[PDB]
Amino acid sequence: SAHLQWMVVRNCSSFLIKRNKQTYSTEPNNLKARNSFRYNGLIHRKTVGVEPAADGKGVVVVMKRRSGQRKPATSYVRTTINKNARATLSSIRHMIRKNKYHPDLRMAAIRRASAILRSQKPVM
Amino acid sequence: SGRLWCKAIFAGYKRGLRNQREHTALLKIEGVYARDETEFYLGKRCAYVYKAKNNTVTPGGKPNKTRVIWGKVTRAHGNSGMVRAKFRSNLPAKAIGHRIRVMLYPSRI
Amino acid sequence: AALRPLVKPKIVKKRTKKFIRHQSDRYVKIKRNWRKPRGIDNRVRRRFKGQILMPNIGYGSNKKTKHMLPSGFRKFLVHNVKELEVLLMCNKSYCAEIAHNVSSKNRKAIVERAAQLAIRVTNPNARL
Amino acid sequence: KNLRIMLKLNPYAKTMRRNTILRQARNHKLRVERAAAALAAKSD
Amino acid sequence: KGKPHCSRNPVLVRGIGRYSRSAMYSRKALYKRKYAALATVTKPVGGGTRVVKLRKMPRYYPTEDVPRKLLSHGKKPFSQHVRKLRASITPGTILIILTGRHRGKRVVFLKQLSSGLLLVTGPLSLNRVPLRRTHQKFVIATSTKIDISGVKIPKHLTDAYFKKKKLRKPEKEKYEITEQRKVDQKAVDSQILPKIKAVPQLQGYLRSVFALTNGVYPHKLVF
Amino acid sequence: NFAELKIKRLRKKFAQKMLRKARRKLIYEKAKHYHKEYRQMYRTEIRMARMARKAGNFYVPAEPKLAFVIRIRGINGVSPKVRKVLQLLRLRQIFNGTFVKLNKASINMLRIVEPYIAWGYPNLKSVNELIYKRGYGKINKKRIALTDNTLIARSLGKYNIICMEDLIHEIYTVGKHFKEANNFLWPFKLSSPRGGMKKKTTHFVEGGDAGNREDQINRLIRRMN
RNA sequence: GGGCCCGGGGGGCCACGCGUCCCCCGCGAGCGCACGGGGUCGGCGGCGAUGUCGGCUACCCACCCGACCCGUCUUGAAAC
RNA sequence: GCCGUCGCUGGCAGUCGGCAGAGCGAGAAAGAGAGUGGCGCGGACGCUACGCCGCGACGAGUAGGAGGGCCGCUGCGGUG
Ligand SMILES: [Mg+2]
Ligand SMILES: [Mg+2]
Ligand SMILES: [Mg+2]
Ligand SMILES: [Mg+2]
Ligand SMILES: [Mg+2]
Ligand SMILES: [Mg+2]
Ligand SMILES: [Mg+2]
Ligand SMILES: [Mg+2]
Ligand SMILES: [Mg+2]
Ligand SMILES: [Mg+2]
Ligand SMILES: [Mg+2]
Repeated sequence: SAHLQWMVVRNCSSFLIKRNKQTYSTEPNNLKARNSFRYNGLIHRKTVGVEPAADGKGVVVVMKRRSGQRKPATSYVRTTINKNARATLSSIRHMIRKNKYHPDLRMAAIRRASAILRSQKPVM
Repeated sequence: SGRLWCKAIFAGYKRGLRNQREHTALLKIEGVYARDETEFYLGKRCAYVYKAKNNTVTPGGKPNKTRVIWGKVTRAHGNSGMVRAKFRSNLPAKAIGHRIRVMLYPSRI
Repeated sequence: AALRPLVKPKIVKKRTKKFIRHQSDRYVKIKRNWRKPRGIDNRVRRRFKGQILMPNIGYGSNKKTKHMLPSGFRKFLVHNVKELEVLLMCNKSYCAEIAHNVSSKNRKAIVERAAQLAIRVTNPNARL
Repeated sequence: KNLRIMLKLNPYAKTMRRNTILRQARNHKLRVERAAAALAAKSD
Repeated sequence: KGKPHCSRNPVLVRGIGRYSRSAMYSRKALYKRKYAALATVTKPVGGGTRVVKLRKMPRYYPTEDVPRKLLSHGKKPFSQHVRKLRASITPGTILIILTGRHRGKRVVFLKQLSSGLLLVTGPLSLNRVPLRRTHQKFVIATSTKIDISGVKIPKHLTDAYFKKKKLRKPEKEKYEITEQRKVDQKAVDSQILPKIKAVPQLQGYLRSVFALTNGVYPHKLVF
Repeated sequence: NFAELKIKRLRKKFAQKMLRKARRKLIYEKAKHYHKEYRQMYRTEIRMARMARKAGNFYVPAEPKLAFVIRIRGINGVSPKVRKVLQLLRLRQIFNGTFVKLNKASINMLRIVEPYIAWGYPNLKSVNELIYKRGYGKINKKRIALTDNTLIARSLGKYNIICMEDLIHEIYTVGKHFKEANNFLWPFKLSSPRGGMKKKTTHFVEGGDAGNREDQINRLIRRMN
């Protein structure tokens, strides 16, 4: 279970960074890079991940499908959204709220998508 | 033109006999030799004005060597017209026995 | 024109002088690193007036501004670009410091990436 | 020292104070009226 | 709906009315005054029409945001503060200016503006101080007064009139006395000045400058 | 349907507002009654003395029932008996204040700590200003400023003490529940006397400060409260 | 004096529906001001590119107050 | 005001959202109970629970005991 798996990795993980009085987690599907039970991208049945597209255009939204929990190859569904800034967030907002897919990650996903999009603008 | 400040002397710091509280200065003001004549001065501005080597900006003027530490009179001290003053920085000990300016503002009359 | 923190409160230090070890001014063999005096007659230990001061938890810094840099950020050492992307979502409160032992070739990539992500770098102009 | 704080604790303080203010102003007037009568009587 | 009526409870002191609850109840006649129990705009388009959203969602969200503040009371903006004035500063009073380039010059008080700053005049022909604003804490009010009760000061002389106009530098930019200011100076001066000359030697007093000299101590002398 | 539930919510809120409104009138009228009571007590003693004097006799007023005790000595070098009695009075710190209801048991305790305390008989104004400026309740073993009447009502309401005026009335008149209302109050933390002291190391009658100074405690209380 | 300051024949009340039997004789609406659960201004001014602005601490120097050399045994150490 | 300790063996799993309805600080036990008859698609942060938050009191120390060190040194297994 998620709680059992958190108790094994909360302080022992190859993704754990403890430095400068700060703690970070570098695993995928962690929307804040935060060593937290809520934001851990590995232990929950459902997780939300936002990443920049392989080309610097748009974001890739990752959702964990329900069935294949023990099958890493088919576990994650990737969707590339390369619309305008407001449209991208609206898609992400709906993919979470309407589906009730981790509604508590809604703003974390939306804040991460804005940060990735803002990064892809020309550097001044 | 003419002088617009009262002549005060930086007598010393606030102290007992063997403890010195540098954040408060004791000011002797000319002509104020009773505790009841200090009421006019309470809350008035004080200015330790001095000169240095390197030029510094001057408000409303061009750079020169004048410098000032500002302060204000906070309360009377003793029975003989001394007042306690507090400055934005503690006064240097080299200023003891030297002029401190006491302004006529903030005016309460 | 540098990146600013989310907030910039006033930093208050109860003390700014370092605590120098007792008698570290009298010998070269005594370094200035603090050591709790423990002699029976030690006048520093007994807190005599006008003597060297000992550290104690009372000097502790405000939890809200502790470890905060003068710019208002908090530093986080990074050794490569991958370590830099953790600060993506805390870029208004934590800046990046590139470790000393990162070659000049690798600094440019880190410094460039941090500019894209709006992460502040404390030593961007080093090893140029 | 804070009127509205006192009323949250003792609402009757407001009545007491109003009576005092009115009683003291009323009492002050009489002393003035009684003084003027004597002064005019002395003038006579 | 009825017209507003002035408060029937005259203020005894701050926060306390003259009349009690039951006294006010009768005064208000409450015995007989008993009582018992868009976001979208549709438009045509050359689909035919669209439901337009008045306000659009943010297109960018910062990584972090600050929380709201707890609510307080009594912290009004400056424009709503109540303006105070020393009882010694009455219109026509002669004030000594303590700061600025005009420090030590004796001027004539005209009125207090809505921001609490004082309006004074030299007059310009006696000490070269024009219609100018000054702060009451930075003047000494003397006991010498003139009766300007019959002087009409223009109503357009407000805080906004005297507010500095920003000058942009890319060399410098020089303040220029507007023609309206000169006209206003003569309008006010032409009334105050004859009243100054009625008092003997008063005009010479306003030309002189205040200073502290040997043995003169402010706490000892009446102004 | 939600309209029916909302009405139930509004009606419940209305009931609480009315219960609050009626409780305000209770404490408002309680204060009005104590004011009359205090006036009658003050006027009664004067009337009693006047009639004794008229008849050529002496009216001896009742020995005071209430005392305010102040600790005026530090904590260094206190004998074991004094140290225990000062903790029982709850004067564990210098310039701490407490009310004590007087009787043979307590007057003899005050004699033991005589060199360490200044005490006397407080008047009504002293009880007022003490409890208003420096009144803290002992609620759940914590020191809570008495900034709300609900604080008093929750703890002492079972004894019908539900407002500051009831608390002042219980203390001043030494009511039947003085013990509970008084122990509820935290020891008053008073400031150093503004104007100094005469000599803390000798009795009041000797020109010092220690011991019983009777009503002269009020002059001290003004300078410390 | 006390009896909600008993009963009969100018000034303040945290009195103010009524059907009644009778001791005695459960929701009105709003609006506004604030001594009201810890500060705000919906207030301003001056200066700024080659000599000036900021830099606690740090380097040197000066001054005022404080200040005897540590470890140790010891009732007691700056200890002749 | 700030730091830490101790205490409340205190509060927070309720982020229960358009399969929605925002409360449980309040003087005084126990239900924001269940029923049967008489346009918009929106709503900050949080929660490394070994975490986060609140409130109150307190803080000298040799010999000595204990706790915590994202204090420091060298080598081994894992990991980066
Ligand atoms: Mg010893
Ligand atoms: Mg002693
Ligand atoms: Mg005094
Ligand atoms: Mg003795
Ligand atoms: Mg010396
Ligand atoms: Mg020496
Ligand atoms: Mg030895
Ligand atoms: Mg020996
Ligand atoms: Mg020794
Ligand atoms: Mg010797
Ligand atoms: Mg200790």
